[PDB]
Amino acid sequence: SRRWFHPNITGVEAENLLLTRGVDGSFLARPSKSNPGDFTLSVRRNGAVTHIKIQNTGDYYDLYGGEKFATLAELVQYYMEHHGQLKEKNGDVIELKYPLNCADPTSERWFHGHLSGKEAEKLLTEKGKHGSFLVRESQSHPGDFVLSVRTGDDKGESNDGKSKVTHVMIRCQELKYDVGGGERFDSLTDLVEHYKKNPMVETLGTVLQLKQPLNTTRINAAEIESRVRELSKGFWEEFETLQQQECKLLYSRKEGQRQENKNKNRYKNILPFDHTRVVLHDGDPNEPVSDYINANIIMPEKKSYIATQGCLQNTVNDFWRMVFQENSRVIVMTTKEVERGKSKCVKYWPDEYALKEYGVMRVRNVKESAAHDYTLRELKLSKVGQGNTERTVWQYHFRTWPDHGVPSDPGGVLDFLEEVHHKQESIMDAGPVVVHCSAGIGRTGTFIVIDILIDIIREKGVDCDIDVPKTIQMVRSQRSGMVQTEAQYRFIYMAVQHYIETLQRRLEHHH
Ligand SMILES: Clc1ccc(-c2cc[nH]n2)cc1
Repeated sequence: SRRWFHPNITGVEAENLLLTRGVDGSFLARPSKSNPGDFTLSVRRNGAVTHIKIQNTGDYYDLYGGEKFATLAELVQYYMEHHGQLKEKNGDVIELKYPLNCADPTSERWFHGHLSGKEAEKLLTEKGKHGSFLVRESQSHPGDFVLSVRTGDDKGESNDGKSKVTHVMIRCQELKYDVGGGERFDSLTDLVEHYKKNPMVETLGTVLQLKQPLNTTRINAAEIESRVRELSKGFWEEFETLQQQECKLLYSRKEGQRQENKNKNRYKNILPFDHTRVVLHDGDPNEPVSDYINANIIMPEKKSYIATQGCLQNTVNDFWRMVFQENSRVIVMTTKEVERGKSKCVKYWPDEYALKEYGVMRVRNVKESAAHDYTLRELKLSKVGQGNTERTVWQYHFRTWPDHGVPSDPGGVLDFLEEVHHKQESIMDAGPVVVHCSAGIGRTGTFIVIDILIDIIREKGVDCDIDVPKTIQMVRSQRSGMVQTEAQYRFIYMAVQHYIETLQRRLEHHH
């Protein structure tokens, strides 16, 4: 689980907790109160506490005096299975041995805090199904909580009486929680987990199975403006609830962790999941391992994507092997080659009108066209020795994304993605759209999620269901950490709103 993240704790509270309820090797992580994208790892050692800063401006989590990570949970797993790996400024070793668990329930999907019983019934009546549940505050008994559960036959329709809502009072007595007998638990989370595993039964047989929380994030796309107004007064709480679910996604990354593959990775701990990695065939027999690239297939769940990193000097040939094998006809690039004086994506294309060989692959730059926010390069890709393999690959290079943060208006991103979409759709049997640069998780995830959400509205028009955090979770299950920050999360909502709003202007302008 992810109980070592404390969403609402001050530095002084962090110290107190470690000193009175922890030991040497106890740790926790907390967000900074004022400056978002800043986090702190607090750790006890030698009877004192040290605080280690973690920064995220949109590309990765950067731990001072340590490494860069795709998620906070991947960071914690790495140092809990690797001792003496984290070092102080002095040079000494910092051990993360014992998570210090949080009781606060405000980031759990099942917690509704403020709710009443009839409101909860109508919610579960309308949006909920067999085994749907929530926890809420009591109105008769101050300090207590209530667990509310729908059960019965989902097959049924109409108001037949084949389903019901059951309410179970939860008492809180000196910092512990219980359902009126048996075991006393240290947090609501512990209590919910236990009765999720060991469901309560009623005197007459009904089993109160806790199968899934109630969904409160799905909206009709035409109501986007109302949700955004409401989240603006919010976006942080919804984001951090989504982040709590990242512990479910620690899938294996063994092929990336192999010796033979180590210097094919921009950052050594940001790696592709095994189950979705792009596998390269037809390699050099002599090369020991010719089948690896730091890239994943992203399938929405008819257009698919490949999310990948900026090339290294020694992976440019592999990048073109991938584009050729997968039959990709469109590449999206989300960084300048250089930002803040550091290399972000190596130049892997020829100058305009020039021609270059990259291993067995040949590329001609036919023509570049400059737009306000991007440059388009018309490339032709073929295998050396075989003329009939030539196909056009169109490269869309987004150039105006800010060095830190996100753009303050989404129009340029949306016009860009609309043009990428029409090109892709013009080409019979095109393979997946390649999206990259930097570590290939932050901007890359943001552009893919926006594209997925807009495509639904392109198909089904302005009245249809969208669910931003649920989409991000499904994409995060196919590459680590897709969408990095609160500001990117907000930006996604704003882009959908802008899209909906222009689409309604067609109808206004018509009448
Ligand atoms: Cl799959 C999923 C993950 C997270 C949420 C959520 C609900 C409130 N915030 N985030 C909803 C669905």
